[PDB]
Amino acid sequence: VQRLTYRRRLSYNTASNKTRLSRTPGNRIVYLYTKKVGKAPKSACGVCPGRLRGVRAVRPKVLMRLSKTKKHVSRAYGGSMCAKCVRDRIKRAFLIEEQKIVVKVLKAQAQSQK
Amino acid sequence: SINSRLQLVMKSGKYVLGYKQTLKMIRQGKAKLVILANNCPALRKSEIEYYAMLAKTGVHHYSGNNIELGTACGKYYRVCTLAIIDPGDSDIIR
Amino acid sequence: GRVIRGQRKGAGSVFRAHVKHRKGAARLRAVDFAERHGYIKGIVKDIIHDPGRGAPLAKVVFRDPYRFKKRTELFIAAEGIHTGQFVYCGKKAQLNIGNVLPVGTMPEGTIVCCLEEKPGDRGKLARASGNYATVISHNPETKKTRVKLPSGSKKVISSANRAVVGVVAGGGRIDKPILKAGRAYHKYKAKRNCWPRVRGVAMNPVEHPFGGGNHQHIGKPSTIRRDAPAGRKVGLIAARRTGR
Amino acid sequence: RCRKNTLARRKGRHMGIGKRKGTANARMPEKVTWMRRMRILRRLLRRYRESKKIDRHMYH
Amino acid sequence: AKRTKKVGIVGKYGTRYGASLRKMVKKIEISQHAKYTCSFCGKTKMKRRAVGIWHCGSCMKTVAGGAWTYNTTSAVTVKSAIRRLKELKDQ
Amino acid sequence: PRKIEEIKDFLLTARRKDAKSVKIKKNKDNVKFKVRCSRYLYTLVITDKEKAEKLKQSLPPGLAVKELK
RNA sequence: GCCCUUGAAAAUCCGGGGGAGAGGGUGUAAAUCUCGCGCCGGGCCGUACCCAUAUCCGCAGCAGGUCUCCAAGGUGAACAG
RNA sequence: AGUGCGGUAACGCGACCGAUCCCGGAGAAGCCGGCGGGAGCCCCGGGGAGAGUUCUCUUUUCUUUGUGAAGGGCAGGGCGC
RNA sequence: AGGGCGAAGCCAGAGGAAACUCUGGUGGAGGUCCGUAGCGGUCCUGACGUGCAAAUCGGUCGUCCGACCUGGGUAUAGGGG
Ligand SMILES: [Mg+2]
Ligand SMILES: [Mg+2]
Ligand SMILES: [Mg+2]
Ligand SMILES: [Mg+2]
Ligand SMILES: [Mg+2]
Ligand SMILES: [Mg+2]
Ligand SMILES: [Mg+2]
Ligand SMILES: [Mg+2]
Ligand SMILES: [Mg+2]
Ligand SMILES: [Zn+2]
Repeated sequence: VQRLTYRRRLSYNTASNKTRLSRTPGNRIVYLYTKKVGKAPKSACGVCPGRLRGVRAVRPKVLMRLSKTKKHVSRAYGGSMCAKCVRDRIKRAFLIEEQKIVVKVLKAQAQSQK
Repeated sequence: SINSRLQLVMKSGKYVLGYKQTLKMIRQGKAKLVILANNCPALRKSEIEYYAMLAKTGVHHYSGNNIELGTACGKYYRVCTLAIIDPGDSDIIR
Repeated sequence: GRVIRGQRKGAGSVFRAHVKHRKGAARLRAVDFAERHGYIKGIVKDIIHDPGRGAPLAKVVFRDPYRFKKRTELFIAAEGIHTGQFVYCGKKAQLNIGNVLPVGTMPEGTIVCCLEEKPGDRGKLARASGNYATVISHNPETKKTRVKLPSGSKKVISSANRAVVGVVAGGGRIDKPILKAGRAYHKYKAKRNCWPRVRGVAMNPVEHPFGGGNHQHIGKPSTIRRDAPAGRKVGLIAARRTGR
Repeated sequence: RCRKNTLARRKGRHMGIGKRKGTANARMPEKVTWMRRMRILRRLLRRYRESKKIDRHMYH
Repeated sequence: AKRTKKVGIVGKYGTRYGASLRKMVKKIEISQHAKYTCSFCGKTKMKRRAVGIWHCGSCMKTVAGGAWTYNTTSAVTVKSAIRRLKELKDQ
Repeated sequence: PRKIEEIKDFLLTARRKDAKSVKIKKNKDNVKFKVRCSRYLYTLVITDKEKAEKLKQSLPPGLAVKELK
């Protein structure tokens, strides 16, 4: 069996020195060094444990290269925050403001009464 | 007590358990009452509370936590929100 | 002869504290107009573990009331704190748990922790794990309050100085036996080089005052002056009474 | 020569008590033997259910 | 008592550490690994994450509690007192 | 490299300023048309032989057309 | 699953909230976290071989010591022999 | 009038103005077990090309039987959408 | 490496009026056992003893998921570490 060697002066098997086997057109198994696994961004909410959809999970210094559309999604808070947490933020932020208005109304009635 | 009057509603009346379904019942304008467990999420409650206000519907805050309410509907599962469409012969609705 | 283990811990070096993974200091919020006069509201963003500490902490985030900027703190978690809770603090703070307010406000019999020893110090007494202080009694003039510490002592304190209501979280840690030496090793490794401890009786008489002998005995009384030069002050220091 | 002998081992040969060094569990792990079975019987059951042979409640 | 008469959780430890210690550990060793009920959703998912910090997996509500129990007694008794005094102050 | 699907498209790519060699590989059953550019090596697979023979004439000003063997 | 252990920082890179501004006046503009193509550049130092029963350290081509990667068939539980 | 449009929605489409300021993410995480998918190698049954054996037997035994990165498509995994 | 023992949790079946208990599985805990590499260094009071060696060799041994082993970086210096 064809055993093989590392292709770089880094001898030690490390986070940096990860590999994979590949058959070339020359018909010799050769190590190719592999790129680290990128992660999708997690939500700005911080409770939803699941990572975001519609974003290319890639090593962050790549994002540079990528097009805008890969990096985000067409929504308010797009590619920063999961939908669920937006549509709860939305209705929360609305419902809160409706009660603030109700308390303002109850305050104004109390001033007019007194 | 409310547990007694519910018992009868669940037996004889028409009803619906859960938030996805009761919000659809209120939105239709069929729901005559809405029971909320006490442990219900605060956003959820206030949302429902507003939906009843728009549909001129009763909202009864249940004394117990969602496990107690589901127990109190005669289900082994747990229900946080429950709408009462048509009571059978109960006076749950006054 | 030798400088004894003990004298050596003062030079730091090897006996300094291990603090890489420690998440920060566990202070209180600094005083300001809002704290002083009203109450600032913040939310508990998360609850955290802090190596070498039995108490869990709480990332609590407020809004800086001068710059558009979300400042954050590390409170020691009052037991029963949780995330998505609000944490009000100031003079006009409501007397519920995980709510830092001056000792002078809060009534007698009120249990607190992370209690400021001197006003503005940012939380010094009773911040251990299952521990707390109790506000005894107030002297309205002199602006002073008496507080009972966990050691038992009944310290006098400025009524201005703050405390978080409730006890510290993670109580009863020390009810569990350790069992394994390993389990001891793993405790102190996230703290400092203080573990497997060798009895001065074991040592030769150059490295400890109890050392030497043909029998592992002390040879002199193990109680000792505290007007005692460092190198002898070993055993039971200034021991008022000694037995069971 | 090996291939010939492996064909003997297929027929059930050179496989008696006195040509075993490992424990039975080492030779065929009980867990694996279990895993096969569940993955069979369960597969049989959900094939039965999804042909309307057996109802929900029987299946369960 | 299917497998053991009287060790259960602390059968892991084998003979070691002495009978009293192992009996003493069994109380905690149980409670600390218990899955409690998240008084927030009501699922049985409150699980100690690290000392003094319990996390609901569903609720995602991390909760500063006891070292080996979601609630110490001390915490509970302190809670009620503070609630009583709060009401005594404000009226 | 880049494969192309329209005979017109390869003709447009061949007509650029940056282009050069437009070598032609008769594979049998295939007849490719590899046209190098600055960045990419465009190829075009033309399954018919007579259509490939027709295209052969349609390259413009005096490019290399370095047929491959 | 385990922890009275909770298990690195930073450079760098991106997303989102905001909306101060800018753009041309009905064929065009400013704009492209630019889409596709095109042009130009990337300096400095290391790069031989040994890496060990003979290129290293133990006065030596010394039974010692000295961090890693790859890892075929048979027998066999097996990186055992 | 015109700082792009599609989808109930998850989200999509080649581009789709924008400052100081703010929030977030990625960089950025322990060990151990179990199970699954993907490759490299081994194995088996055959096709070829060259071998060795041939006193007898052996459709033999042995070797060898390929496709880099980067793009595009599609399986195959996974989803706490 | 590979094996052994088989802790909690889980399933079924049987009994029990209940409390709960038995039987068969599954599950895979542990400063758990055997045992390789590794780390060590018991005995032979073996070899050697102007040695291979200014401490080595051989068998025999201890330990081998943990107070484990180990490279590089970094800290502590002489009545000092
Ligand atoms: Mg590196
Ligand atoms: Mg997208
Ligand atoms: Mg001695
Ligand atoms: Mg002395
Ligand atoms: Mg070289
Ligand atoms: Mg070599
Ligand atoms: Mg000897
Ligand atoms: Mg001699
Ligand atoms: Mg020799
Ligand atoms: Zn979310």
